Amino acid sequence: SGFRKMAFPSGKVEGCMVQVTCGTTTLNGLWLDDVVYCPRHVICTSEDMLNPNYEDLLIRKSNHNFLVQAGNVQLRVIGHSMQNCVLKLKVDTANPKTPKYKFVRIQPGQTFSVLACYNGSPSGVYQCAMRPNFTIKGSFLNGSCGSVGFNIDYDCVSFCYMHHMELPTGVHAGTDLEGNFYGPFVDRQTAQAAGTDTTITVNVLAWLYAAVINGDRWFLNRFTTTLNDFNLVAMKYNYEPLTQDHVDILGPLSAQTGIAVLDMCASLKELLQNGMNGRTILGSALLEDEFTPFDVVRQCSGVTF
Amino acid sequence: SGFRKMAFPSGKVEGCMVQVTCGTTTLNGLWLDDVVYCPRHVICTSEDMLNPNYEDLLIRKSNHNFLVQAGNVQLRVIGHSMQNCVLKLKVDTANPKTPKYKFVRIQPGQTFSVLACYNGSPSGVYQCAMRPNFTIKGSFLNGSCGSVGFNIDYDCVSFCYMHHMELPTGVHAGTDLEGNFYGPFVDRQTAQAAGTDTTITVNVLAWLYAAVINGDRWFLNRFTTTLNDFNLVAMKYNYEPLTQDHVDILGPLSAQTGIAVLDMCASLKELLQNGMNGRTILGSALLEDEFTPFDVVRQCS
Ligand SMILES: C[C@@H](C(=O)O)N(C)C(=O)OCc1ccccc1
Ligand SMILES: [Cl-]
Repeated sequence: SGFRKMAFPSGKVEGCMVQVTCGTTTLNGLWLDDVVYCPRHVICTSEDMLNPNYEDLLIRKSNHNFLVQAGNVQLRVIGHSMQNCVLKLKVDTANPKTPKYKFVRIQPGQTFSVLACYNGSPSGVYQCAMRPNFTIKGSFLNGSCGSVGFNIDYDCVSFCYMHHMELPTGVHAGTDLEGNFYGPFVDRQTAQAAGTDTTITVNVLAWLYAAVINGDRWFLNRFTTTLNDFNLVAMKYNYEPLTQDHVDILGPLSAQTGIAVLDMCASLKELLQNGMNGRTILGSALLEDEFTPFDVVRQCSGVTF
Repeated sequence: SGFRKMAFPSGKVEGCMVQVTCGTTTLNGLWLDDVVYCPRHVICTSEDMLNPNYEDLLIRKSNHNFLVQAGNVQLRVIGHSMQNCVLKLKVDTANPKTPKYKFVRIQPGQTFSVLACYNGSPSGVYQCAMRPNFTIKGSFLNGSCGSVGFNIDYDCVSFCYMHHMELPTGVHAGTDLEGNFYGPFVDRQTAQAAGTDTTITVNVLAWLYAAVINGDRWFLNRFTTTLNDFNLVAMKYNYEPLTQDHVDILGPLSAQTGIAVLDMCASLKELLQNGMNGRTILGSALLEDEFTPFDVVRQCS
């Protein structure tokens, strides 16, 4: 037993991380097959970032304007192109450590592991959720740009996130690996703020299932409810609406604990309207919403990669 | 900016994890150079759980009673010895993925990453502290024995923990990589319980310093305290005593924020008296005690 915020093992991604330098900007690249992926803003100066013309800035650049370093080894860039807000640098060598991977775009509410890197050196790994407002509550310092987020499904790495910027609230914004931003953000130095955030309902329920599986049971009760009834309380408390898709996804945890989702919803309705009355769940005084149902099944059944 | 429970990148440890089978028992081992380290309880049977005689069970094994698998490959055991509660199997192949490593025994309050493994394959990585009562609050299922805890400071992996068992309260006990248990525990299924657990006071102060560096000031107050009056209050909340060593260690966070260690102690006394009043600090509605002064400086600008 026990229940922790748990990241995927990061080894398959550590072997893909490189340093990319253009002018005075150094940040991180993802080296897969014979291509290095990084944020297009690497090619920008300070003056550029205010109103950047990336098309124009990039055609001006040549292959030797990009220094790609994998440890103490220089990669030769033999091509450079842009896809949305990601730069692709073709190199003369395929990464012999390239894992089985694909590029995936995640939905708000889904979780992933971030490998925080500096100058192409992996530094730390943590579990994040894509917030309903398309920010992540990350931990990033200067030089963390191009750090990536991923899941693992068997032996396949699904890359879902690349770090581009910090917002003035301390939350973080970035793209999928095809360069499409998550959320209404742009890669220019301008005034941007996250739409007010909301709580990921189906994840709070998954965490209450993890608590019950670990013998934290005090919050259970004789009551049940309906989606409509619950979603009226949910709307009121800035919780996401709970769909029938969400109730199906919790099916496993519902059956494996003999608590039906709407029975557990009855427990959540009461926690929002009353509080925890001085108590904790799994050593939190908050309702935790960064564990998906899959996360809870994986951690409590001992799934391996 | 941002503040997160952050583990070390697990790749250097992943390439060292193998599966060790003895009899019908399978758990994880750690393959470094030409040695595989694992909990010695792998050599117990169902009647040996309470009072195993390890020296007696071990002398009855040959090298070929040990099945060691590194992915698809079977390794060949050419030797076996016991050091305290750790079994060491000499194998004919050095691990080509062996990183720079050392073994270090940590003190209560220290943090490390755990690579939770099953059948020699990694499931996940998370951050832990050694509790003042020499347990860890891990996430471990049956088959996770031999999973290790580690720090990575500058390309070198310091192994500090190997998982041996779960106590009845659901907390975890294990050894250093020399096989010496943390705390008053033995590798026997005789009834054992941890001492009452306390909060790691120095770690709470480090985390309050991190909150200030990230632009939180709502919990600060105009008061200071003596070290003695602080300990008299804190202990009434099951807080660890704060020592002058603990004060010294917070020096750099004190310097970087311009808040004195004993001013921050006054803040903590007040937070204990009032709670958070529905507010949060760095995302938590509890006071977090699993970040060290060293972790806070490494993660903070
Ligand atoms: C560290 C450990 C030890 O004696 O090796 N220790 C101090 C300890 O009290 O472990 C519990 C125990 C020891 C002997 C008999 C029953 C239970
Ligand atoms: Cl230590």
